[PDB]
Amino acid sequence: DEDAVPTLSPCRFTGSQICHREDGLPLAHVAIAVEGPGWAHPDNVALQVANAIIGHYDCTYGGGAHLSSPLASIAATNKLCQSFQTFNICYADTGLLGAHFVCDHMSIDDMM
Amino acid sequence: VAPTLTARLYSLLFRRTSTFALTIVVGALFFERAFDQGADAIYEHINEGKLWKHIKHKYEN
Amino acid sequence: MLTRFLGPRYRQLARNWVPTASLWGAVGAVGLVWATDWRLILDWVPYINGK
Amino acid sequence: AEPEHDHRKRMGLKMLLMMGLLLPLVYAMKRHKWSVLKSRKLAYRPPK
Amino acid sequence: VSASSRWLEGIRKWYYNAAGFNKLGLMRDDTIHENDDVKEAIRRLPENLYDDRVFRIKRALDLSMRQQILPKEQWTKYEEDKSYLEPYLKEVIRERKEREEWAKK
Repeated sequence: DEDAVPTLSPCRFTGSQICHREDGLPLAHVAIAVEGPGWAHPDNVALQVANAIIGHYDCTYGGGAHLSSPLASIAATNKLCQSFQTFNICYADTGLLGAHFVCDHMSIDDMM
Repeated sequence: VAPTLTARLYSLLFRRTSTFALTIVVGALFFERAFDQGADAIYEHINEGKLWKHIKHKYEN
Repeated sequence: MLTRFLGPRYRQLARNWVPTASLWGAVGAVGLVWATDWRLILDWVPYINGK
Repeated sequence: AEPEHDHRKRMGLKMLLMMGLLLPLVYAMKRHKWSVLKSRKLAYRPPK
Repeated sequence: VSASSRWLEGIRKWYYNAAGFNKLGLMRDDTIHENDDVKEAIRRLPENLYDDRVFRIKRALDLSMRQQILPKEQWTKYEEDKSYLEPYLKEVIRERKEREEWAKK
């Protein structure tokens, strides 16, 4: 124990963009996030609710137009993607809160 | 006070595009006064006796 | 034909957009006040009555 | 020939003092939005 | 073999440096006007040359945007400059001129 155990440093969030463009691949993956509060925070519960409301989609989902989620509904009706998923990844004192999706090259905008 | 004030501005006035617009509109009225004052008074001071606003006292009533 | 729009959700959602809509008329009038120099109103405002 | 003379020079001062605020601020507004593009770093990563 | 053809070469190397596409990592064949003959020869380029070409131009337009230039180290040496398009372009024009003679009879 006694010698040179350190605690974790806090991690700076940038917010920033990384675009690795490869038209040889047949579909686009985007993953967007704002900064999360992380493990401890009471706000996780409430964010997870809001996330749940947006939810997730997949082209194998049963019954499309009538989904509760307005994202997932429009996604399915207008064939705007193949998949999405909301998320809230937690770390100590920080985390990534957003969604990731997958779609055709002419969907990336509308999906966004 | 001298750092955490751009902050205080942003929370109260700049977050909401309403209060943003309200700030620019409320802020513009106060600016139009202070500018047409100051600048007219700058324009006064650079002539000082060329203009009928200064002559006025000469030919009375 | 607007019967559609009368239910719990709609009143929640109006109640949501009320402080905003309040402020948008504040923006719009005070702008019209300033742009016309409405005289009648502006006399009330200290500093700005420049006469 | 030109009774507007002193009125136009008065507006001119304002025009000069106004431009003197706006030009740096409109510049600061552009410089901002292009800052994304001005600092973007490219990397090319082909196979072999 | 020659003092003088080394001079026409020195004139050519001058104009090359002077043109200054090199300065933005470009090659002479990056700079060519796209007409139909050119457009097709880009079509005909193999995967790598195409991918290398798009990167060169992408890097250059980026510099051109930020009004900058490469380190002198990173410029394109006149000797190191490959006319990767030349043979394709020539083959295209060659094919076109055939079609053009046939159209005459």
